[PDB]
Amino acid sequence: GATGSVGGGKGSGVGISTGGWVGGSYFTDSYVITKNTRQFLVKIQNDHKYRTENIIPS
Amino acid sequence: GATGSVGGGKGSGVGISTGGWVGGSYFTDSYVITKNTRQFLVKIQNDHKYRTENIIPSNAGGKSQRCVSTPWSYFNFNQYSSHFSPQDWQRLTNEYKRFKPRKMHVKIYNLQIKQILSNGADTTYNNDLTAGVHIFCDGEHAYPNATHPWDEDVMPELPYETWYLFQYGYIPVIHELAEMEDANAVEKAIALQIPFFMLENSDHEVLRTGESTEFTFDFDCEWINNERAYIPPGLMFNPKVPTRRAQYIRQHGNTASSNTRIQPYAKPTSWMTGPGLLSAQRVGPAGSDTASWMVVVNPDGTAVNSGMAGVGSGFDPPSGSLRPTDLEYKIQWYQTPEGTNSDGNIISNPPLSMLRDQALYRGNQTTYNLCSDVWMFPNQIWDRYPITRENPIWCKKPRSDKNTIIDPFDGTLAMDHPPGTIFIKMAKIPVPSNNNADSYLNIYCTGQVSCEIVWEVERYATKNWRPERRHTALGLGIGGEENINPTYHVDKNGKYIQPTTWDMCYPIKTNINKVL
Amino acid sequence: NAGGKSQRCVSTPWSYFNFNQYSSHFSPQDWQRLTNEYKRFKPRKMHVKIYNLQIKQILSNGADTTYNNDLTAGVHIFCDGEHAYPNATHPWDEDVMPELPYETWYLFQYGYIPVIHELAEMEDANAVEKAIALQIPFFMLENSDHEVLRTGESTEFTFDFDCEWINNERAYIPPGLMFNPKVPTRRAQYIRQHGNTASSNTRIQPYAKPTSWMTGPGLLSAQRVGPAGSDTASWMVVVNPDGTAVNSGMAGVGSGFDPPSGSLRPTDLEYKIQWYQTPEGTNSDGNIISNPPLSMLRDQALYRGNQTTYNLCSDVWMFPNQIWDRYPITRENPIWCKKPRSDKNTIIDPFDGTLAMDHPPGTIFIKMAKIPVPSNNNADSYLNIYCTGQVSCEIVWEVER
Amino acid sequence: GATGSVGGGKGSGVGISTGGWVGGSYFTDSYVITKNTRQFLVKIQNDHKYRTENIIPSNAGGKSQRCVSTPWSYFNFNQYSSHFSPQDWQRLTNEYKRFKPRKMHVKIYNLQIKQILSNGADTTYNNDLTAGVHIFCDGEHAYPNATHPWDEDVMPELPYETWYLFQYGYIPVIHELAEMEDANAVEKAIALQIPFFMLENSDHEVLRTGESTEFTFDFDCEWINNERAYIPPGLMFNPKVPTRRAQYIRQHGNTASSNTRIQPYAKPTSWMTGPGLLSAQRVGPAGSDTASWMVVVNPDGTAVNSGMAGVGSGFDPPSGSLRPTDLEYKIQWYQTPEGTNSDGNIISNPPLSMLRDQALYRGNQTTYNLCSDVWMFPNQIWDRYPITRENPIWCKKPRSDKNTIIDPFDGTLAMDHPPGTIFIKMAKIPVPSNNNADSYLNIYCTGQVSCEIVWEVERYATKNWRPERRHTALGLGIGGEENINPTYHVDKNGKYIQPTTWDMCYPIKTNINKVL
Repeated sequence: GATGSVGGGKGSGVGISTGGWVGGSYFTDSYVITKNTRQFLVKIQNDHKYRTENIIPS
Repeated sequence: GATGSVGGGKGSGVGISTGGWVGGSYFTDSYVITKNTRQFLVKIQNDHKYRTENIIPSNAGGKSQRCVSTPWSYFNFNQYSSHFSPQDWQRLTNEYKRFKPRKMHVKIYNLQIKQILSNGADTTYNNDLTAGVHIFCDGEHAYPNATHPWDEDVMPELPYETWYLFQYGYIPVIHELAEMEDANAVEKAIALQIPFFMLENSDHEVLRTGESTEFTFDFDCEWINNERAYIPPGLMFNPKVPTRRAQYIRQHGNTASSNTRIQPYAKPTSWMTGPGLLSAQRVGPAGSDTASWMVVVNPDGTAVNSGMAGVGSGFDPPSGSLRPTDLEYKIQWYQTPEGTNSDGNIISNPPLSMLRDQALYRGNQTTYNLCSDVWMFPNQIWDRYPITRENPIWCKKPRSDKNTIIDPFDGTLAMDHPPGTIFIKMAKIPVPSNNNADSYLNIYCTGQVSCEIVWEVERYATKNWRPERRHTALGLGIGGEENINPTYHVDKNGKYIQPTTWDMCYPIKTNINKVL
Repeated sequence: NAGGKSQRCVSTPWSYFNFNQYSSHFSPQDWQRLTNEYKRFKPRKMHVKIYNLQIKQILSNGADTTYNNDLTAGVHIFCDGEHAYPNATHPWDEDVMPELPYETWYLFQYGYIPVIHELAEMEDANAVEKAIALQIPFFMLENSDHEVLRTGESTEFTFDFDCEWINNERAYIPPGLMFNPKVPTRRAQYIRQHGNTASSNTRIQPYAKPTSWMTGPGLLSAQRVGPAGSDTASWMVVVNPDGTAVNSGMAGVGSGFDPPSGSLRPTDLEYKIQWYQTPEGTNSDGNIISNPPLSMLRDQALYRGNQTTYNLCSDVWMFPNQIWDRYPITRENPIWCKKPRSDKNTIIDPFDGTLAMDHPPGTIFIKMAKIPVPSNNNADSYLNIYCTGQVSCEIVWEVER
Repeated sequence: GATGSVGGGKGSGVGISTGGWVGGSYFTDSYVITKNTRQFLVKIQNDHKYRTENIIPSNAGGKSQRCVSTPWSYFNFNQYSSHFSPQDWQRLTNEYKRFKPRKMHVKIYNLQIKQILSNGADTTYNNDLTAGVHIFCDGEHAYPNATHPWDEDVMPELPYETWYLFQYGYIPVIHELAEMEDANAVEKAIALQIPFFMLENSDHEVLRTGESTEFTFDFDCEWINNERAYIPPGLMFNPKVPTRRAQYIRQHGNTASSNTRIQPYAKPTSWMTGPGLLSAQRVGPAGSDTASWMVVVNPDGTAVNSGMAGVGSGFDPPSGSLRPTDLEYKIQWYQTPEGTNSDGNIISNPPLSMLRDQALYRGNQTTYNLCSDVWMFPNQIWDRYPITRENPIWCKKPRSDKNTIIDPFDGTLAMDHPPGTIFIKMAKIPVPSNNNADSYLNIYCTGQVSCEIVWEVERYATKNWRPERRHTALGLGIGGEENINPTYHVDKNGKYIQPTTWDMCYPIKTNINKVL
């Protein structure tokens, strides 16, 4: 941020973060920039397999 | 330290520390440096969500602020006891006639995020090495301010106490408007305009355990004056020198009209008493907001029937540089959060500076009567409130078009941009839930925070022949469990003994004389 | 059980290392070779390294106890080289660096005496005791900078001794015996007339030659007082600022001064330095009593002629032309002592044989990071952890054959 | 002064001043400078001749010193109140842990010799423009010393008081020898050896009214320590740490022999009580020389029947760093020359430093008994006598072959060469007399004397958390003719109010703590 300094090293590791939160918008005449960060969750889908099935209707 | 060598490598990692403990003060003629390190704890606030709720008041008739509560926590450095030991504060107020903060450096480092595992009654803790902590400084004051003077949970006075950050929150609305009685169009328009602030709307830094961050701030500040006046500005003249001025006395019933030369000891002054409001008196129960003078904003819609003790903020101390008539007009606080019922409270006293306890008296042509309200008037001269080590340092000065002289009556330095508040939050770590819900990993963060203030100081020189008042340990008291322990010491239970009087807190504008 | 004699201390969360003793730095082999082959030695430089650190969390599941590494936990390490704080160590203290290298060292808590407690007792209302109390200093080690180490970090310390020599040589004769018994002397003596012995003026005998060199100082007179539990020493060094009629049974008010004897021959076992070899030593089992080295500068006496016999005068104060030797030190003696800061002092020759210096090696203070855990109720609860590491001490000793 | 310009010419003359008034102090970190100017008066002493006479004693049995009195006068700068205001002394003892004198500069200037004309009851004064004044500094101490510590007529404490120099004189003999009872050969040999000193035996400078003189001196001094000990050296250890040491208790009648480990709170010390002599008691009437301990020199000839109270000098304070048992062992003085009968006297008190009031107790194997005489012994450690602003600064250390540690018990700095005394005398102006006689012109000299001391100082730094004792004006008293006037101030008659207690004089070794 303003006059901020991160003391994490340049080397990657388990205890080093790979980035930081970005957010907010910036308006000019010619362009607008939107910045958005989300925390996502990925879990196991479909029991690790491909299946071809008919969707049951109502 | 002296001839010390650390054998940790330059590369960052899980097993490398990101800094070391700093502590102590350093005194020079031009500046003083205070170094302070604390161990802090950050935990999950507000169940990871933003909420807007009314604060429930006490048994008193309901007076409620509506706040937005956030998942975020913040650091609050604003107080002198946090940056100065009682030793260092004594030396500051004895040896220097003025001081101000110059630059500030904050470092957050040696961070640990641990998962909280509940097996049962027993609780276990495991490092989450990949968990991040979100740290953000608002230097432009783009969000509402986190801190308010005289607030609790400020950086611990003693360096070995843990700091447990408070949840961040702000008041979006005037709640008497948010109540929305029946259908009122202006209250509807106030409500549709209520702002909402998420800290996620900006960029912040995410730190894992091997990372650290630093912050720097430059104060642009007016001086805090430590000198006292031994006479009023009305007394500076020579009583043996005659004056050219004449006075006229209107004829009373038993006293004839007369025109005479002013007495050499009676010489008139051009310098007015400072402003202050002595008139009003406190109202209502303790639970409700109660102050003699109530500052309100009513946009529309009300007949002001509300028992407006809660509608306004309340203004105290009202008195300024006037001598407080009652204890109600005095700044008083508690030394510890457990302070209650005039136990542990410290009441401010007159510094015995002649710019401080002031009055106007209005001649009714028989006697003199005290006129309570002294408004701002030309040629007024006064001194700022004498501040002890327990006072807050600064206040956020609100953005506005117009303002009068800025001299907060609690003694804080009011500025457009104070040091920006550092907001800290742990990463919000979801865990899968088969049922639809939001469940999160239960974690907490501990780290070290170091604050380094550079204070600009100036020594005094006097032509006074006689010795002057100084702060001494002999004005301190004894307390404890066995009642053998002096102030600012610890007892057999580890309890820190607290100053029981306002003098034990070593106020300014006591020791050092100035010639007007 | 003795009548209450109590010091008031400040106890700290900190621990310290104590290197002060010879058995810690010398094997019995190395000590033997030192004292056989060298006439003097002194410490020259000291190097300490703290490394291979492990912080482990202590987990109580139940009767069983498990240990897990905390990889991000730091340990706080601080050296006080300027002696800005009170000293951690005192000579002859226990829990010094283990004599044998394979024994674990378990650091003791640091603490200091802020007050004279007979003053801190504050009987009734006394103004001077009130003034003493308001002046009691308080020291936190957190008031300074210290280094924080995680498990992959290490630290090092260096110290240069400026020391006087420790002399290993003995005297085979007193300084009073150095002359030739067959050479006549020019000196004459006069004997006052006794009742049955006439006045006479005669030449001094060639074997009787007089000496210019005095017995060293020492205090033989006083005797120990009171029960074992109370502080008891023949000679009691006290400081009374004001306020007391000194009724206190001052055995506890003062520190007590022993050995008092200096280079005088101890009259009683009470005047001898004795210690125990192990912390389990009790009741004259495992105790070692110091003996005369059989050096002629060591067991000394004055006798005062009453013109019939000679009587031993117990107190020999400091006097010109006194000559003596320092207390003979074994491998179990402490090496140095902190010499207290003061305006004025006499000759510094501690009677226990330690080297007293303005700045000894600074004490290294060690503490684990204080790791809080959240508590829903308001309290202070901390993570239960401990640190193990390796500490290496390297002394360079200057010797002379 | 500030942007000031003197229009007096560079050439010296009757109408040109040889200097200007200097005053005030200047504080830095490394040094302090004191500047003092006084107006002095020199008049004719001893009728222009050297005389050797016995001093007449009081109603007490005759005890008499034989002195040589001289026509000369001298300046005496030795005291702190002369160079420091009460303000400056307070600041010195609060802000600095040690100080010593560094260099000294004296200037004698603006001299006026006036003839005293007696017409009758009226007395007139006329300038003698050609009259000289003789000024001499003895820097090598070739003559006997003029000054002795605690002497009166030292440079006035307040700068506006006139200084009236005292006649110089010295003791050539021990007078009990000079008495020469009957015929004694050794007393005859002592008498034939009595030295005689004229100041005229050396070179001195002669000044007329347009002349001035300057003197410089460099102190080589040990420090004066302002710090205090909060514990004895016997208490520095940890009461919870066990000790290896064992003790043996001899069997008493009802107490069996035992050999046990020393208690962790009982740990023995290697550090001895400082020396002092408590035994002796004062003797005889007040008029005679009376001290508990009497230092004499008897070369021969006497059976010492003389009531030797007068033969010796007397040694006090005898006590050193031992706690004084009686008031007889305490240093006490009077603030003014008019002080009498415990009115205006200040008695020294314990500084409450733990290196100061000390004792030995000797176990008799039942109780402890105080042994009065503590001689010099190895491993003794103590502090110097705490000095107030009224103490003399230095003492002349006598030339001798051998000496022990130099620690004068009054706190003065004893040195081989102190600042040399400046002797001043007017020219001896004869007038013709027809009858044979010696008649002289009656004249007196007034001038300005300025003394500038550079003091080397050092500030303190502490790790102590708590506030420390400081000297404050609130420890001062009120006095005067109307009893409304504080200490170190003047009353309506111009009388300067004096400290009535030893604390009001601000001793050292009180405020600043040191860790042993």
